[PDB]
Amino acid sequence: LIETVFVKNIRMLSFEDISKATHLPKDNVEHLVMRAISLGLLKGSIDQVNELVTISWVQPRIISGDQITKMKDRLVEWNDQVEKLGKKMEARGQSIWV
Amino acid sequence: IISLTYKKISLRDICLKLNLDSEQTVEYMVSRAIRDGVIEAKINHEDGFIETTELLNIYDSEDPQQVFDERIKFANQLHDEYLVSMRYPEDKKTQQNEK
Amino acid sequence: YVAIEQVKDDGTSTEKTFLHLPCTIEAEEAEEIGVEHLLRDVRDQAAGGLSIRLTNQLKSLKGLQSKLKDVVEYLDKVINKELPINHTILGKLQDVFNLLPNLGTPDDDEIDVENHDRINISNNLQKALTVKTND
Amino acid sequence: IHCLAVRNFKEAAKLLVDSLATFTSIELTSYESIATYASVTGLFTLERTDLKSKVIDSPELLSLISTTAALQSISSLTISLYASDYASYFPYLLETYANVLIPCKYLNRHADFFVREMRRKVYAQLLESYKTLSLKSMASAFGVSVAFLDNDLGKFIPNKQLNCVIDRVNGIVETNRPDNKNAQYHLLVKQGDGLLTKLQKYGAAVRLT
Amino acid sequence: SLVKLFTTNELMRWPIVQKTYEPVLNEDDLAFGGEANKHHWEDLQKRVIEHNLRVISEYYSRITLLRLNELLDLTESQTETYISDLVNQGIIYAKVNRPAKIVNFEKPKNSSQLLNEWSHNVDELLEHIETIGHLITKEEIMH
Amino acid sequence: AIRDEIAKNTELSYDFLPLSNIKALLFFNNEKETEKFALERNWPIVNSKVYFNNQSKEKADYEDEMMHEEDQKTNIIEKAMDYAISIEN
Amino acid sequence: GDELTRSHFNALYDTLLESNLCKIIEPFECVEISHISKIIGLDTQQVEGKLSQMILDKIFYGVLDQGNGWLYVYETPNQDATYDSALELVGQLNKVVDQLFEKASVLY
Amino acid sequence: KTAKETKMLMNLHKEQWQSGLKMYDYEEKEESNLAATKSMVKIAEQYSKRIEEEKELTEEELKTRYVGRQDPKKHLSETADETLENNIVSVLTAGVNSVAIK
Repeated sequence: LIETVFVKNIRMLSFEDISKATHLPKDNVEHLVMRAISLGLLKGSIDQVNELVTISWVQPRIISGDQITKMKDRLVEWNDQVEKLGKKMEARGQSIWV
Repeated sequence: IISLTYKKISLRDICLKLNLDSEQTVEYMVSRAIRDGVIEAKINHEDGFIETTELLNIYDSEDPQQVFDERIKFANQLHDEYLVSMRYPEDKKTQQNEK
Repeated sequence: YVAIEQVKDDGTSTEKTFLHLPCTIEAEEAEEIGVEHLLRDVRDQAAGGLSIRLTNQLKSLKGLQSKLKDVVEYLDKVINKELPINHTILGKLQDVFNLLPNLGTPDDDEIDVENHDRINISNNLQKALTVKTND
Repeated sequence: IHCLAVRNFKEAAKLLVDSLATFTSIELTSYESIATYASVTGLFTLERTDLKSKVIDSPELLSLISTTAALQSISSLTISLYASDYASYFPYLLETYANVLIPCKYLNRHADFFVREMRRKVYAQLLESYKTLSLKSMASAFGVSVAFLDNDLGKFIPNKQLNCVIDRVNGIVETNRPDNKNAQYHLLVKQGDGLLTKLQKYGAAVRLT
Repeated sequence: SLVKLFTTNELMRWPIVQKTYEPVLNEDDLAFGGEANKHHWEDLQKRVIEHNLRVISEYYSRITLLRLNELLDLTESQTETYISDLVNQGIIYAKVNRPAKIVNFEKPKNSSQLLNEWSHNVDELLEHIETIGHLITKEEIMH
Repeated sequence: AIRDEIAKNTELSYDFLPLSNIKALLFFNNEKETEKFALERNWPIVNSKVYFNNQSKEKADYEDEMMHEEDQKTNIIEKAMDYAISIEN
Repeated sequence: GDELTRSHFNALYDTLLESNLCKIIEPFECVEISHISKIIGLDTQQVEGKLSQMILDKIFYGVLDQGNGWLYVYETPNQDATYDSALELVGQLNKVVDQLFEKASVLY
Repeated sequence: KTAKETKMLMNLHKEQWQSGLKMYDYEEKEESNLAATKSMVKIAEQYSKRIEEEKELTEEELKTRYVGRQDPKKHLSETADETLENNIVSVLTAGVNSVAIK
């Protein structure tokens, strides 16, 4: 459960998919998630008006070659936004940079 | 004006009021009209009423930023206008002989 | 950097290392009045007028872009040059992706109303300067 | 009397309520007439709150009692509005139209202005207290038909005090009133546009001259 | 075992807790063994349910009322009385849809409050990446 | 021309027309003309029901790729920068 | 038989209702209008009439949805304070431009 | 002194620019909006007073009578400019932060 949310860049996943992932019925999953908050292994909020768990905090998982690879992408991706923006921002108001 | 007043109104009621021939004829003059967003509604013929498309509060929406943008430029234009012009009489007065 | 002595816990012996401490400048009062008097420059960033902070906005971006690159290249070097896995840097980067702002938050909708307040007071203060010039 | 006679009923409301105290009989339309007229101007202009203080609890109107028929008809109307019994309001409206507005010369011409306003003001107060009402329920209370209600309200909506739309099919009258941030945006943008018009006109003029 | 259960936020199912300590500590002398104190075991119910109630407001921003009656293990009419009591005392703050469909735990937010949390997120990021860069530098020389 | 004009209008109105309604409104005389026109408008007919849902979303996607464009939407960064140099001229 | 008794027993009526009304509605969201009648001991038609009058007075200002038979009560609605200060500021600017032109009537 | 040393006396820092993408809280933007506007309402009454007549001879006479000393027109302009400048920085930083990060 803690692993499945981590690898996803999406930080909310429904219970029903978690039910599949942990191989326990959906009655038992809701309770387990209440306990996950208590421990503080996950933190977030619980909505049963869509049967969702929306996390805001996830424990760092163990370092593996696979996961590193995901890290490398993410910071490459952000790096392109920065680049795009600074050049556009240069042009507009070229003359005033005193 | 009728969409404004009645939010959800059967084509039947429209037809009788303004004398318009039948529910099929009114649908055609209205369908054209809403493309252009005059009336601002959407037709439901599979139920049978026409339902006004609300925008309600537009502050909540992002409408005011565009309003501002224009106005700022108008203010800016008057300032430059003041400034070029103000100098004009002054240049004349200095050069002429004074006591 | 301050020499600290700590078990590097990985199956490696006690390691002695130089851990970064941020440092800042400071000046004694007695020196400082004289520092200021020597200096008289208009500065790359002084936090002065509009045009000065505006330069800093262009600078601050280019700052970040170089800064992020350093990270990407370390990640290559771990699996190509076998730099020791430092679970600590990678741990900090997890906190960056985890606490990351996202869009479709009700926080966007809040920023979006705020945008409108900031231009609207600007607009009115623009209009007021019209009256002063006209005077 | 001047302000009353003319279309501006704003100044009239003020001038006449203070003429109650300072009534001078000498060559002027009787005291009984003045008192009735004050109430008329009261109702058109003044908010529900502002009617209570200045007209209902107005010490003079209570001193003069209801003796003349016209005074009674207009006074009773005032009362059932505040008390919000809307079983007795609409019968009183019919009475005031017959016996007060039409025979007074001044209010023969303003009969139209006054009765259209009263219909809008009562309906506005009831809509404010309900997110939603039925058409049958609003009508039934008044003592008018569902058909009758439907026409009379659709005159009043585009003039915009009622602030409602009517779902015919569901029969609901839903009420949409802004009270938020939007209120403070409209007021600002409109006033500030009125100011810019003036800057342009005057600035451009002085440059030429 | 008893005391530590009630401090921790773990859900405490009332007639389960009641049953387990029932033949031992209800029968344990003066505190629960007294004649008046036989009714202090029943009153123990309120106490248990109110700690769970408190924890769950925190955790669930939105929960169906129907569900909440099951977990606390109570009669539905009663639970609702108890939601009102804790909101009245201002311990918790809640918004109750009376037909019993949804119970919404809502503490007051304003615009400023939400934006103030976000302002920090931005700043905290920039500091983290800065610190990391000096630590990249360190490891290069150590290798 | 008549058929094209109505088709364009009816996108905004709803997503679904019963097979019989398309034929009636646009003045198709045969159901052959109906299913032909739907293909040219990028609407499949599955179970005798059209499906305007498809083309509307797809058109928005394609439009977003053009180059004119930065100034037409007007970025938040863009809005500020213009006003700042308006002042600093 | 005593007009004073009547006057003050009607104020007593309404006050006694208000003290109890506050107790029912502090958990808010959306109380049923039926649920009110049970406690208060007044009929469903009587609940509606009293409640409407008090909405207009603005002593708790809510809205009543009949379609669901619920009373939602609202307290302190948000409105731009920044803009409240700006309305008085624009108001001053408008007088000022009329005066300025009047000064500038000497050019003509 | 040398121009190597001058560089050292001022000191370049990375926190000059890091402080430029730090976004201070929004309670503080609200306060500035509120405050600056209210202040100029007060000196705007005084400004009405300034220009009521003011066109009769001898400039010195005018400055004592209409209190053109400690000039209210000028003070209105100053408060206006500072706030105007800042509110433009405030929009400019917030727009850069939001796209750039995410």
